[PDB]
Amino acid sequence: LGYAIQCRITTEDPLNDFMPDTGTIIAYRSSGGFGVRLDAGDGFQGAEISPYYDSLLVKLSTHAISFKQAEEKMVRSLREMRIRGVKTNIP
Amino acid sequence: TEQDIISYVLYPKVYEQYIQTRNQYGNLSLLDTPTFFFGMRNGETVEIEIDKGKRLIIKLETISEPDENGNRTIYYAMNGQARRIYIKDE
Repeated sequence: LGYAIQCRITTEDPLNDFMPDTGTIIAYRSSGGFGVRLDAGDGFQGAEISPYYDSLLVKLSTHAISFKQAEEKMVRSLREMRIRGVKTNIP
Repeated sequence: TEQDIISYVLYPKVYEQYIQTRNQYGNLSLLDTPTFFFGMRNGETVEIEIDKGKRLIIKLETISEPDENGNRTIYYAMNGQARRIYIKDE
């Protein structure tokens, strides 16, 4: 029923061969929205990131009747995403 | 219970006051002694054992200045969750 898209937010910096960054998250604000799913892992308001696990801040997923409508749900939620303290693959 | 009953007969005021305190603050037995007598220090984290495999992870971040009511704001983090508690400064 319709289409669905997943992508994952990590502490990988695209400007540096996708190295997993280590540090404290000082600001975390996510999206939410109808047909948006945010499975959270390392990305929250407080505690820092250990270098010893596959980096996963938030798993993000969107869903609507058409691929284009689900894609425009995906960009919006990616644009609403705000993480400072570490680098992210969001751009 | 029966324990309640002779407890109150043995100790009227004292028992009543314990109930008053329990309603207000819950079961204090479980706090470690230093926390029971002194509370917590800024940036301190404390484990309270509740049951096997069950514990409270409380971190005290800071305490605010008394606002225009003498109410200070304590910024907490309980089990990975931002929390605010307002206390009358005596």
